[PDB]
Amino acid sequence: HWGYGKHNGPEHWHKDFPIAKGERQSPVDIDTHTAKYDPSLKPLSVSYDQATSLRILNNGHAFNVEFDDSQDKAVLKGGPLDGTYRLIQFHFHWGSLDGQGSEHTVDKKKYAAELHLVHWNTKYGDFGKAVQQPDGLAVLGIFLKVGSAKPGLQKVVDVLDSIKTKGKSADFTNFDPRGLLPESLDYWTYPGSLTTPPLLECVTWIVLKEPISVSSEQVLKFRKLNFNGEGEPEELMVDNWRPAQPLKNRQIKASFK
Ligand SMILES: [Zn+2]
Repeated sequence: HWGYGKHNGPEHWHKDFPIAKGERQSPVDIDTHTAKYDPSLKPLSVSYDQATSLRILNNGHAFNVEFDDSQDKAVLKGGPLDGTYRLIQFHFHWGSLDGQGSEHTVDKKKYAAELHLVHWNTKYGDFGKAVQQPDGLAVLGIFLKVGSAKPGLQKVVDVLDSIKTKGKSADFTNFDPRGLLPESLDYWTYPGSLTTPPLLECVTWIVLKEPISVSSEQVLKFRKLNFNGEGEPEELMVDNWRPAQPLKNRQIKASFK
């Protein structure tokens, strides 16, 4: 019964998921004064022109926008990656207040939210086999700050009322994830983990330097979602982030000077 509440939050996850105290856990703090430029990194290739979104689901921890991943339609390549990684879903983590909500931090700065675009390595055939491999997933992480509205986010905002409670889903076709990207694709990269149970150490993280801006009204609608199911006492879906974990024997590399 893991979650983000008073008695089941991140500090308790290790009792059911001992890898929570592992060597390659995520998120981490990104220290911009020790991350080193790596000239061997190749430019990032984000290929989302043929993406096919299907559905949006409130899973009781966040909401997922799900894609058709049965063909190479929306893929991530280049950067630190070898091979081709297929987009399966995106989701967000956010706060109760604008000064918290991100999972990664930058020189200890917390952003209001963080977007995760989750991709799996096609050499492993399916997502469930990929998560068992150290190079199975690639997650593109994008910070959100509160300021101007993000036009490309509004179709997500407007469907949230239909998926207020745990277990609800809605059709969500023809959504273009390119409208969630910042101008620059400059990034930091390091090896890590899923940030929710089962916390598997299968992810190459690619965290963009440039945040996107969303409006106060857009974030306020995120904060009206519920962790609970229909007909249960209301528990607002806020503060669904894991804090920074020890870097241990890892280096964060920068794509940019
Ligand atoms: Zn996430």
